[PDB]
Amino acid sequence: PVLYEDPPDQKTSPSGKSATLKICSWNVDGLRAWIKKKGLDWVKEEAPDILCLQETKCSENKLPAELQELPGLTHQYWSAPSDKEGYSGVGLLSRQCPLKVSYGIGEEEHDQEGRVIVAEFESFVLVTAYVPNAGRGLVRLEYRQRWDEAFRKFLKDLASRKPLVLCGDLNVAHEEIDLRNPKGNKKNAGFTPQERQGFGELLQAVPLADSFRHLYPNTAYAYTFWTYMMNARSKNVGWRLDYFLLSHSLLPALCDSKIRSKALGSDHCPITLYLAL
Amino acid sequence: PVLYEDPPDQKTSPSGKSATLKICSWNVDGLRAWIKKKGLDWVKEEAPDILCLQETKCSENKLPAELQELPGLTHQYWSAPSDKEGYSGVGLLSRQCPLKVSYGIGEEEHDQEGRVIVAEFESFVLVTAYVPNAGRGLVRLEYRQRWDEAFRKFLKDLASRKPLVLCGDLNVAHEEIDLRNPKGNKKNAGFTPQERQGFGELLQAVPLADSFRHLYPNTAYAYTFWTYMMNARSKNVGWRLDYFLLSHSLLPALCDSKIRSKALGSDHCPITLYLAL
DNA sequence: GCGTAATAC
DNA sequence: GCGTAATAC
Repeated sequence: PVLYEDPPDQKTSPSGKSATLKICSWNVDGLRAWIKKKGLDWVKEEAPDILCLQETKCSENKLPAELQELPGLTHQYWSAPSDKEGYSGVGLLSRQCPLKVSYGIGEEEHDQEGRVIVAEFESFVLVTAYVPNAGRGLVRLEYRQRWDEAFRKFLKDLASRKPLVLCGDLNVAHEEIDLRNPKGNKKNAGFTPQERQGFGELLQAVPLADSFRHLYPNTAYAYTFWTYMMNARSKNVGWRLDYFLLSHSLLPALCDSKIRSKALGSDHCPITLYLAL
Repeated sequence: PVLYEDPPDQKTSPSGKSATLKICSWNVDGLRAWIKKKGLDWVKEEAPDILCLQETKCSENKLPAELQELPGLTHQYWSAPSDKEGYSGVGLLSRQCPLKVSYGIGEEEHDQEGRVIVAEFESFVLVTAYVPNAGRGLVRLEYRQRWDEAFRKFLKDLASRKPLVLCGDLNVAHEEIDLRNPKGNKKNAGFTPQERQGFGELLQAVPLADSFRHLYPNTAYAYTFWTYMMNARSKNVGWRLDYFLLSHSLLPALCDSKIRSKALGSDHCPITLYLAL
């Protein structure tokens, strides 16, 4: 059906400033099978300054050896669930050394599934996240609302002291333009009133801006996730669940927020952010 | 390799008393696939007064309709994990109505996985259990030891007021005769020193007697579980993990403790107990 | 429900 | 590790 071709990368700030930092985020949905699907040859080409991975499904002991073979991303940090083995998990790889690296959001109820790494750098503080899925039948919908409130107060406090960049799978399509089939999904995980109101309260509270919508407020059919079933990806029946939210003070540095719709290895695709620090 | 033919059923007490009650236990390892594997036609033939199922892997909402089509086992009771969906789970079906039915062992740490049903009858109190597996690599070995102590104090208190029958997957081979390959499994879940000492402390504390060993103290190669891998069952490379433990006062009623080595539908086989109440 | 990656045992 | 039954998403 309908198509989307991501525009060419703009590497120049609105004030003419050239791009310094290139961040990349990707929900790999199985880091080991992603590695097996030649996913790591792709990021070697993208050459990002920072790499954020979500849904690694891989305890820190089982990490493949080819991760230690990325000559430009040697500082690697991982978070994993306390108990469950092939579930959730996030990772943050960096070309430069972070000043401080912290894990989780400071409330033990939400820190048992390895969902958040916080990497503080010189000019800003990066946060990569993998928000809990409300799940089919919406069993975790009530829990998800408790998470969103505590995650918002956690982010609001970080931005209080330093410019903030949130990134990763946020497991919500903000608006009707952010998914292919809006009407039939008002009662499904990812496009419920409560999840969408929560994303809205996030932008308003810390505060943050959706990078992609700030540069392309009216671009439709631009998705980051496609269900493996029903040939969803070949038909571009997708969802935009992967984001880059910036502090308002960082918008003069924003050069481009990209969506690599063609990169394989996962039921998500990578997203890239160009900043000028 | 070596073989085992379960002897014919003895339905007469040592004191000449005839059999009243016929209990049956079976770790079905997937109640729905077990039903699909014609497992329920088997128990219709066995015609037991009570049926105990372990590792149902089936929440109470997803129970098949053919369970309500057992005309001789209409009183059905189920336990399931609080959160995990296709994991653990035990069930107790009965021809007669129990006086009281309780769930779990009275300590919330061990009651979140649906492992114990307690059914009090007129002459005795039946308990069916599915003991936590220490797991490959023995991650739950320390937890398993905490369970065994609390499960023993729970059983010791039940037998304090009524004769007791424990049954189900106890996830331990007591002695070297209770598994095919004793030497190579001293460091594996099911035949560790700690698990075996725990089973021993159980028999001594409440107290209880292994029905099968009381009637066949020297019968080897008699297993209830066979790994699905390595063609373990066709080679009788097995483990005796499924038991019937009685209060000492009930031994004059014991007629026979059986092992149906030939019944399919699971990587465990059913066990049957004949009592004369 | 259906595709895929990981599980416990 | 390998067979099988169930998972989350």
